[PDB]
Amino acid sequence: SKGTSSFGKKNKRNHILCVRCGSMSYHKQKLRCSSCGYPEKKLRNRGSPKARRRRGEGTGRMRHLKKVRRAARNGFKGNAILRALRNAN
Amino acid sequence: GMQHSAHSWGTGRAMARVPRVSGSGTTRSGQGAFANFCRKGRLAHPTKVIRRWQRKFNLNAKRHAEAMALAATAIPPLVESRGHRIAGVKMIPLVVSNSIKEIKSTKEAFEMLKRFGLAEELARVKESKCIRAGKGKMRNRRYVMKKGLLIIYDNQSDIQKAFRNIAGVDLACVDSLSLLDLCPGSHLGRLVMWTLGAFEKLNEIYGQYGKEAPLTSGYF
Amino acid sequence: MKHNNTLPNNHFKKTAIRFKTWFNQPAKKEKRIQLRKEKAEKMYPMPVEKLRPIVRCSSIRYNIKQRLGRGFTPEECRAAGLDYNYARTIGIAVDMRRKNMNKETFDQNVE
Amino acid sequence: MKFNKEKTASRRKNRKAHFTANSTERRIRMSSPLSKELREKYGFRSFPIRRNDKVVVMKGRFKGNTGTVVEVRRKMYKVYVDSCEASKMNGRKVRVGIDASNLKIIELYQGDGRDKILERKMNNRRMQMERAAKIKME
Amino acid sequence: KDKKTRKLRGHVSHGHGRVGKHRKHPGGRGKCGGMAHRKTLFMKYHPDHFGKRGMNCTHLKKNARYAP
RNA sequence: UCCCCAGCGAACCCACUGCCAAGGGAACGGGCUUGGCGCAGUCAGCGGGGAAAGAAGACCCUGUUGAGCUUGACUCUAGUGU
RNA sequence: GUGGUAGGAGGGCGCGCCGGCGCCGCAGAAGCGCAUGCGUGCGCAUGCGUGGAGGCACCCGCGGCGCAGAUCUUGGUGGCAGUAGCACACUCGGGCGCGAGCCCCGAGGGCCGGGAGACGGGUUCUUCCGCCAGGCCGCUCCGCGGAAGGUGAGCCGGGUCCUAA
RNA sequence: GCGGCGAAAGACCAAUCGAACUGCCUGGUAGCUGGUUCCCUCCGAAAUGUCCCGCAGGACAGCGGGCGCCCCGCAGGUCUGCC
RNA sequence: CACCCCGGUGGGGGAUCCCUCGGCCUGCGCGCCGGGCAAGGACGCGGACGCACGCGAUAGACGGCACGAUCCUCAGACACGACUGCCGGUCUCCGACAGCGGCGCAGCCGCAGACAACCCCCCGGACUUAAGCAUAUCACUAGGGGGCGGAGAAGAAACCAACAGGGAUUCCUGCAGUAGCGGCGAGCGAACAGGGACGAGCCCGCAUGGCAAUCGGCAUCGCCGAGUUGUGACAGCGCACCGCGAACGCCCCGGACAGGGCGGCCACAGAGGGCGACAGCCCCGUAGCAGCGCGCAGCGGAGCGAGUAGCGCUGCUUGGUCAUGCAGCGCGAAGCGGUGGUGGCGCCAUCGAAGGCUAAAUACGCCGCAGGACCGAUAGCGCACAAGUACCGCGAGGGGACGGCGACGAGCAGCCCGCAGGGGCGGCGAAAGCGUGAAACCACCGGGGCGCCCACUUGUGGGCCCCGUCUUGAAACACGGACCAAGGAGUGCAUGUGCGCAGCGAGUCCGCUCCGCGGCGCAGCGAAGGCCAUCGAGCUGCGCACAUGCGACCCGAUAGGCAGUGAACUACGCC
Ligand SMILES: [Mg+2]
Ligand SMILES: [Mg+2]
Ligand SMILES: [Mg+2]
Ligand SMILES: [Mg+2]
Ligand SMILES: [Mg+2]
Ligand SMILES: [Mg+2]
Ligand SMILES: [Mg+2]
Ligand SMILES: [Mg+2]
Ligand SMILES: [Mg+2]
Ligand SMILES: [Mg+2]
Ligand SMILES: [Mg+2]
Ligand SMILES: [Mg+2]
Ligand SMILES: [Mg+2]
Ligand SMILES: [Mg+2]
Ligand SMILES: [Mg+2]
Ligand SMILES: [Mg+2]
Ligand SMILES: [Mg+2]
Ligand SMILES: [Mg+2]
Ligand SMILES: [Mg+2]
Ligand SMILES: [Mg+2]
Ligand SMILES: [Mg+2]
Ligand SMILES: [Mg+2]
Ligand SMILES: [Mg+2]
Ligand SMILES: [Mg+2]
Ligand SMILES: [Mg+2]
Ligand SMILES: [Mg+2]
Ligand SMILES: [Mg+2]
Ligand SMILES: [Mg+2]
Ligand SMILES: [Mg+2]
Ligand SMILES: [Mg+2]
Ligand SMILES: [Mg+2]
Ligand SMILES: [Mg+2]
Ligand SMILES: [Mg+2]
Ligand SMILES: [Mg+2]
Ligand SMILES: [Mg+2]
Ligand SMILES: [Mg+2]
Ligand SMILES: [Mg+2]
Ligand SMILES: [Mg+2]
Ligand SMILES: [Mg+2]
Ligand SMILES: [Mg+2]
Ligand SMILES: [Mg+2]
Ligand SMILES: [Mg+2]
Ligand SMILES: [Mg+2]
Ligand SMILES: [Mg+2]
Ligand SMILES: [Mg+2]
Ligand SMILES: [Mg+2]
Ligand SMILES: [Mg+2]
Ligand SMILES: [Mg+2]
Ligand SMILES: [Mg+2]
Ligand SMILES: [Mg+2]
Ligand SMILES: [Mg+2]
Ligand SMILES: [Mg+2]
Ligand SMILES: [Mg+2]
Ligand SMILES: [Mg+2]
Ligand SMILES: [Mg+2]
Ligand SMILES: [Mg+2]
Ligand SMILES: [Mg+2]
Ligand SMILES: [Mg+2]
Ligand SMILES: [Mg+2]
Ligand SMILES: [Mg+2]
Ligand SMILES: [Mg+2]
Ligand SMILES: [Mg+2]
Ligand SMILES: [Mg+2]
Ligand SMILES: [Mg+2]
Ligand SMILES: [Mg+2]
Ligand SMILES: [Mg+2]
Ligand SMILES: [Mg+2]
Ligand SMILES: [Mg+2]
Ligand SMILES: [Zn+2]
Repeated sequence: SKGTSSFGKKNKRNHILCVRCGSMSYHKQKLRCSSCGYPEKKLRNRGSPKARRRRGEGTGRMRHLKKVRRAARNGFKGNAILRALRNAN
Repeated sequence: GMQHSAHSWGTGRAMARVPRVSGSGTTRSGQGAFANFCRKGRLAHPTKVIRRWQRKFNLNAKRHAEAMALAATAIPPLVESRGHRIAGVKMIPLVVSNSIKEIKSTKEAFEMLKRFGLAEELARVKESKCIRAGKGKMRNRRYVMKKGLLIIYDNQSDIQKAFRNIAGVDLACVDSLSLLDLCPGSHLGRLVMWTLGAFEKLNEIYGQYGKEAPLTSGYF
Repeated sequence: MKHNNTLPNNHFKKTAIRFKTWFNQPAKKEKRIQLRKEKAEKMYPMPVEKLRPIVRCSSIRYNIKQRLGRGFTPEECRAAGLDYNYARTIGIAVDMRRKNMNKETFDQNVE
Repeated sequence: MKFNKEKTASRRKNRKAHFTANSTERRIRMSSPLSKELREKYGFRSFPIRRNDKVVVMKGRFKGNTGTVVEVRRKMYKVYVDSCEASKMNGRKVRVGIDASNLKIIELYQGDGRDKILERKMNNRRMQMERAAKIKME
Repeated sequence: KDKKTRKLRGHVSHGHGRVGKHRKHPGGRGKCGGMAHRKTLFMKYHPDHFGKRGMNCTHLKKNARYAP
């Protein structure tokens, strides 16, 4: 009753895909992601010290940041076509 | 070892009271954590960087030991007792002139030490190069070789370039003698070749008997 | 505690106590020497130090001795023949809040 | 001694630099000494080995053989010389991989712009020897 | 010489007794109990620890009172 | 169902274990002492014993360890009111 | 003169690494196995076998430095035990096949749900090929393994509609 | 969640409820239980006194060991004598 | 026959040892996010492509420049540039809007979101210590909220002082575990100096009146706007920045020479790594070698700070004491005011609040670099491996395991048997055949039957209960222990004390720093006013023992708190 019989009724799925963080944590009734806190503007304060190691900055692709490290290393010379045009004048 | 949410499961579960790793579904789950006897546990009394790495020694007592380690180099029974092959060497203390600075190339410097009877000493050190016998060879200490000739010089006879590459030759300025050169391995009697500039400065750094040192303030 | 000893005054009860180790101390010294050399090379003829006055130390423990002050008063710079704003352009430090107290400290700094 | 603090004497970093060298560096690490007849002409000690280089083997089983380089493989660092071979079971002859340090170049290939690259190292060696001659002159 | 632990390897109850023990803090922490159960320690070795003596000087100045 | 077989094939538990009688012993022994016996080490039943296994006794006491709860406990406090 | 718990002390043995110093090693290092010897003892040395690249001794120095126990931790392995247990309404013939109680076909005898949607699953669907792995036995079978194929909307459902709490 | 909710059982609130679950403070504290790793050599106890919200604990004293220093006569004894 | 013990061979398992493209620690460097669409996510992208990693419809090298011949599993590509390196392009979609705000504003902009180590502001615990506990402590911490930057914050005295006076801030040393606070209990606890690092100073407001001399915008030398409720000022920057780098042969052993032997050679290079064993001379490297320029102009200067200061009350805070700071409320200033370790008043002394900016010394993770008396695959990060992966949880979250042939040249399928897996004769190789291969345990074989000790003529006799542990007392019908391997517990720091050792000694202490008249000692007593010896070896280091604070020998509570997540089970209510 309390255990094995009651697990047959667990066919609802409350936490669905979050559109911000992509974890299966967006609640349907609550309309809030339990992981990242969407749709609050700021990110939810992560519930563990390891949660930054899993989900924080640097754990993803860092598509813009890897470009701006490379430009900062070279001195922010920017677009190579426009670099020669500013140098001629 | 402390990166878990581990708790003791308590008594009553026929298992020891050590903290168990929380969660399920992995092999790490329910295993012991946090303890020094646990696998992947924190070692009890972890090592800290606030350990006192350096040791203080009184400066006057360190200066006496530098003086006594210097006197050990002047005793030919001590120098051959610590492994230096000093049969060919003229005197001990062997003092070379301040025209040592006119040697420009180390081929002429190796020839100069050869005609001082140090050829067997340098060859003993060069062939003694072997791989260290422990895990120190992993930690950037792969090769050990013996300690050979120490050359003490001063700033007016600077022979650093022409001599530093000869295997078995260490160079030390006379203004700063460490005991790591004078008794390497806590074994007195390092084979030391002096320049004339460094030798004549010894009565200035340490003074004479009963007198203060001129170059070292307040040393007797 | 057990025996005869001085009563313990060890203040490590706070778990928030930090430790400042000094492993950078030989390295900071070589950085400090390098910056001083680069300052001297940036101001090649000009001395790296300001000219600072000789002041007497404050309390009764220390008024037997003099030390090197912060800057000269503008009335000291005027008696020496200088405008204090001109005096800063040459390597003289100027202190606007020190009071010209007596003739002995005044005439020593003017000289 | 190495007095440059910015370069490693570390074994771990030197070993990682050898096995994760990129292809430009792996070409340089696969250099081979020249003969004395090549060193009187070119002057430099060694040069990176290439296909169609004549080579005498200096160490190993094939020591003393001469042959052309037929294959260089930068990953696993192996030069395959013509007439340094071993058969498989099915009679197929396989070239045996020799390290470039065990090969000495007898005749340098000069076809695909390599004569430019040899002369660039030769001239920079000649120019740098002129500067060191003037500095020791002064 | 080496530490005492290097000799106590092999003996149960490292140096602290089987019937007694090395427990965590019997008696309390610090110098507590100076009027209750360590009163014999304070009557013997620090009989002037407790109480007040004399006129307080809020911020005694060392350099002003310097007179060696 | 068991039992017997082909194939498949665990767990509990495990200081070490020939069996009794009395004695002594931490005052109820498988081992000690003194006696009585049994030992080819197999199959099936069985529940006398192993003070059988479960579970760091839930009873009780102790702890200057708690928590739930109460009020004429102590010290405070939201609320109401002035 | 000689016992010894708690306990204190001394001197050594052993381990990782350090500064030295004597050396050894592809003519075989460490490690390991079995022997022999030394040693009151911690332990040490050798022989043979294995091993295939490092190591030893001593003096120094640093220490995460010695285990039978902690319902210790982790890993491995036993006994228990070929035991408990696991299909026991099917039967006969035929087929493919190396191989058949279970796969296929025919017959006989029985039994009970079956077929559509949702949620949930997500390719399990279907075809071809397979299997010496998985299926509480076996399999030629399969919700398994491999390769493919398949989901077509103005009218079905949702959105491009409406509001409920 | 010192919150819900309860035709009231302290029931139920994800196999958890007389205050859920997660992470942290936190290696909470424990006068309590368990364990605490080489050898030989030298010596070797106490389970008593006083006090303590003290009675499963401490501190002091006693006893053990180690380290010393100093040349002062020393004794768990008998004898004699007096209380 | 079984059983047990010992050995041999074979299993079994993965200890040991050796290795290590990993970790850890320290130092240094960098310190650069975002509507130009960030962090993160989703989905796609390879000829054969799952994972990983890369990437964005220009989707598995697009361009420029440099490099210069391979990449590779197949197929192929390639001097019309392979493989690479550096930089730049392209860069889907979700994710920063009910947006908010500035500027006369045809319009142009900004804020949001990330980062959470360092730093600033606000909010703010409890465990804990006090042997209970309530104030105290933990702690003005953890934690939560907000906000920056490469540092931040602070900062040019309404300061310190009491002198013969010093002179921003920050940091170090030091004052000092001191004055002081404190159930005056536990405990807590600064400041001026002195020495040092570093140094740097400035500004708005009350600016002309013979004319706003000032600024913003534009479609621009002219409009429009701001503005008289008042606008107004230039001294600092930039570029360049290499390619080369010495020196070895023979013999022996071996699968192979980097080994051994002999003989040389180079070295401003004998750091390190690779190479078939241990290489200065085989290779990569290593030592070594290279700079500069361009700028700085003018016109006000006594301006001054109010619902403040202060006082009263309250709450918090602090070492701050008849109040240190902060806030709220009531009261509410002055031309003189503030302050003087903090009762009032008076003196004297010293400063000028209620406006603003300010380098440097200081702090610090990611990351990069370099090191190390660190760890060496149960260790070291959780991860040396398709690791925050597999996997689990509704969710917040939780979170592993797993390293090794060789010269990367060979290592095969010839024959017989089997449906096959395979077996046997073979095959390759120095050997191993994804290093070594311990123990538990197992198969077979061989030998032997006490579990141990003693004795000897080896099977007899004699002696032995089960270890650990707590206990008055354990073989106990006390508890823990199936076995084996590996791991596994008095440590670190601070401050003391004692002892030993060491240097110097009325002195002593290098290590903050570029240079301690700083500490302690040479003499104490008292609450103090005051008194002052008839007098005394210390200082510093090293080592041990011990005490205390810290996680404190290791492991262990029930609890308490802070911040979060769940009504898919279940409870009720509504549609
Ligand atoms: Mg339901
Ligand atoms: Mg729901
Ligand atoms: Mg670990
Ligand atoms: Mg070793
Ligand atoms: Mg014990
Ligand atoms: Mg003890
Ligand atoms: Mg007791
Ligand atoms: Mg009392
Ligand atoms: Mg059967
Ligand atoms: Mg009986
Ligand atoms: Mg009997
Ligand atoms: Mg039976
Ligand atoms: Mg029974
Ligand atoms: Mg109990
Ligand atoms: Mg009590
Ligand atoms: Mg004895
Ligand atoms: Mg003992
Ligand atoms: Mg060893
Ligand atoms: Mg040994
Ligand atoms: Mg340990
Ligand atoms: Mg063990
Ligand atoms: Mg034990
Ligand atoms: Mg089993
Ligand atoms: Mg059966
Ligand atoms: Mg049936
Ligand atoms: Mg259906
Ligand atoms: Mg199907
Ligand atoms: Mg099958
Ligand atoms: Mg009831
Ligand atoms: Mg429930
Ligand atoms: Mg602990
Ligand atoms: Mg005795
Ligand atoms: Mg008693
Ligand atoms: Mg007890
Ligand atoms: Mg005592
Ligand atoms: Mg056996
Ligand atoms: Mg393993
Ligand atoms: Mg770092
Ligand atoms: Mg983008
Ligand atoms: Mg391209
Ligand atoms: Mg923000
Ligand atoms: Mg704590
Ligand atoms: Mg308490
Ligand atoms: Mg307590
Ligand atoms: Mg309590
Ligand atoms: Mg920034
Ligand atoms: Mg600032
Ligand atoms: Mg405090
Ligand atoms: Mg103005
Ligand atoms: Mg070279
Ligand atoms: Mg006010
Ligand atoms: Mg005044
Ligand atoms: Mg005062
Ligand atoms: Mg101001
Ligand atoms: Mg291992
Ligand atoms: Mg690991
Ligand atoms: Mg569950
Ligand atoms: Mg193997
Ligand atoms: Mg006892
Ligand atoms: Mg009892
Ligand atoms: Mg016992
Ligand atoms: Mg009994
Ligand atoms: Mg048991
Ligand atoms: Mg062990
Ligand atoms: Mg301690
Ligand atoms: Mg705990
Ligand atoms: Mg409480
Ligand atoms: Mg809460
Ligand atoms: Zn989300």
